[PDB]
Amino acid sequence: SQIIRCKAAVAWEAGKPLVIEEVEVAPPQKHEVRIKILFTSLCHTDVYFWEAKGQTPLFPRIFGHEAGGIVESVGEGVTDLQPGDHVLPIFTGECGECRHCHSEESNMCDLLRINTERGGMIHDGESRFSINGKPIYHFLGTSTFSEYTVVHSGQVAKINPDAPLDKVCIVSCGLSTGLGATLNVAKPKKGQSVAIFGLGAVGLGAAEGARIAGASRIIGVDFNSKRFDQAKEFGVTECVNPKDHDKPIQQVIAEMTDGGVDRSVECTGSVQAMIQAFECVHDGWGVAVLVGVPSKDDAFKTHPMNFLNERTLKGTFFGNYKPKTDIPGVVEKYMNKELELEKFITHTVPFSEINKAFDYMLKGESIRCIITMGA
Amino acid sequence: SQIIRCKAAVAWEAGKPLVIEEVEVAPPQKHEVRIKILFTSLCHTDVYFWEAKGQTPLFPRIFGHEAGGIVESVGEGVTDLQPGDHVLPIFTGECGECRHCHSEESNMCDLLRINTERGGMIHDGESRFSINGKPIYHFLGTSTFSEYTVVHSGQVAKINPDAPLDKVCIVSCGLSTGLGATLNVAKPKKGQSVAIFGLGAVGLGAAEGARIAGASRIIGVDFNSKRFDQAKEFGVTECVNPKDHDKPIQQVIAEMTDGGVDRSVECTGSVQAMIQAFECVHDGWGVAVLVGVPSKDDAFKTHPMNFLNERTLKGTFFGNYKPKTDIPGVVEKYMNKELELEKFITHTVPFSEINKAFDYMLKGESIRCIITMGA
Ligand SMILES: [Zn+2]
Ligand SMILES: [Zn+2]
Ligand SMILES: [Zn+2]
Ligand SMILES: [Zn+2]
Repeated sequence: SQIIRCKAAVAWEAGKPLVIEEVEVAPPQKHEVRIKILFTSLCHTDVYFWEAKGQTPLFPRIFGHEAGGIVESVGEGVTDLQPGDHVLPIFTGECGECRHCHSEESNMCDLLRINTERGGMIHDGESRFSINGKPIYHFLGTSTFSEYTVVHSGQVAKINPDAPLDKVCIVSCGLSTGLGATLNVAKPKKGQSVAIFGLGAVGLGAAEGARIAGASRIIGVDFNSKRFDQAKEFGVTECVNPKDHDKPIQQVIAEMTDGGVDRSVECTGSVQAMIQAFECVHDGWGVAVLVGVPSKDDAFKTHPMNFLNERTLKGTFFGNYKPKTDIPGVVEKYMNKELELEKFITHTVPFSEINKAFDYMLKGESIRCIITMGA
Repeated sequence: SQIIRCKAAVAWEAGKPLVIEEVEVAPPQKHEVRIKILFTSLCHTDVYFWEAKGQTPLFPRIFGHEAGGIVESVGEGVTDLQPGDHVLPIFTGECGECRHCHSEESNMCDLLRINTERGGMIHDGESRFSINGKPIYHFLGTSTFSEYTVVHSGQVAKINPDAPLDKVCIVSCGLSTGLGATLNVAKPKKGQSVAIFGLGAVGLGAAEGARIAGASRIIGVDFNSKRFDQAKEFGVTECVNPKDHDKPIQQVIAEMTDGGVDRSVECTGSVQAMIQAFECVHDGWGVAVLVGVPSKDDAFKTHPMNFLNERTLKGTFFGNYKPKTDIPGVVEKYMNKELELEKFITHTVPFSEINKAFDYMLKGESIRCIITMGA
């Protein structure tokens, strides 16, 4: 295996438009695979680090972690993947042999769990991307905004080769995070009520999960009212904008539902929203689930009696899905027509116009925009 | 049915010794039962309201809610109890026909749930106790520090008539609160580790529950080191006094257990302890359970990532036991030799020396002191 010269969308500077560059992609080392990306999409997380909003900024960098592609080659020690396999790169991995992977409960692999600071590969700490002999840094070990990328095999989910990669690429992050938050963690029973804070891809995945679970009432909470109408296609039965009410939103929800919803799922990462999501569930049997990741360090706060009145608060990561074990199953759920993905896709652009996907997201116009390589 | 003249231990004034008085006990009204108390014990909750520490103080008052006795008569509409039945009064009830009672998850009856302010009966708002025509107020609808008391039937658990009332009287509050907090809510699997904050009756019930569940490691946390040795009889494998460590106790526990315990149970009601109990459980699969009731209004606070790292926080009330449905079953657990109650009993006094039970508790010398009527 040798070096590949291809196109990648490089971020040279925070908040500036990506530039299509010719980059060089080194061959995969031990336990790595090199993937030809066919379709990729944009997630709020790409945007957050591209703006360098909070974290330690790292540039130049190739973003992107939602994608579908085909294995071009594998490094030594790789046995579960071969050239030609259809795959989804995942931003967090499953080594399959650590304490967390062995557990039935957790998907937080000690080897391969999400790391937003890391710009190089595990094996040697180096980037496989370069331009004129200078490193272009990785993002989440996936960097899918490139015609070719290199990814640790534990972060590569082999899927059904008949599944259309331009649809199921969105399964690798946002949608599955919400879907699993509901189906694996909240676990609403048939007939129950659910409140969902946030109506982006995670929230709409959570709603979709509640619909699949047979929830009879699904209340969407978002500050942008223009997200409301489309939300009904995902099973949301009514939407509430906290701005239209003087009362705290948890009180509004509790009055709507004679004491509160049976389940809630907080998908925005706002701490105030976490607090509201917890307090809006019913006493006795209410269960709140946090999945949105916060940008601030503000503490979760609440009066202890809210708990002693028999509420439960659960946090989850990536919907408690195991990347390699479970995600292929999620693709099947779509193949077998339980899961409806098409409605998540509101836009499509060629790789050459990738910056448009940023525009659509920053304007709140899109759910997911599919970016198509080779055009 | 007519009026009974008997002895009761009356509190006339906050923090002052109880006085044995001759009181009059009116006959039971609709859905009420009148009980001859044979054995009763003291709980920290009696003491807290007797000192009038926080709540709205109400005097004169007859305290006591842990007891075993025999039904003397029943009011109209009572069908599940008859004179001669062996019973345990419970501080919180089960009407059996409200939304909370119908639920599989909750024991927070809409009709009969704990009320610490109420000095009279539900039916008419009046007390059945009097001295010289003046009311002596009820406590938790049980008031068991009297040779005879009147209690709503929903708060009266008929139990096995062969069970010794001078042992199983402690089953009606503290012990069962802890036992159930562990067995019904924490639900530790065989081999797991458990941290228990507080080594009073609730904590020792929680420990006993963890032992019964087959926990391999049970770590007791209490500020009073003299509670440690006796705790081993309850299954505690080691004890830790936060005062002997510079590090925060949740860090100490996490270092003892390679990341934290599998389960924790907070039994003191200290808010700081609730925070520590939550943070000391392991990421991925850790579950913390709050059951101790706070005396202050301080908020529970913690960094949200502690949740998103896949921790779970559960609050419970009375160990999630249904008073009438489950508590008789707990007595059987003792009859069938699964549950060991004798070790909870460290003292015994006659009703005439009831104030001694207060002394033993205030000196931290006792777990439970049995008070015996008729002497
Ligand atoms: Zn692993
Ligand atoms: Zn994402
Ligand atoms: Zn009820
Ligand atoms: Zn008590």
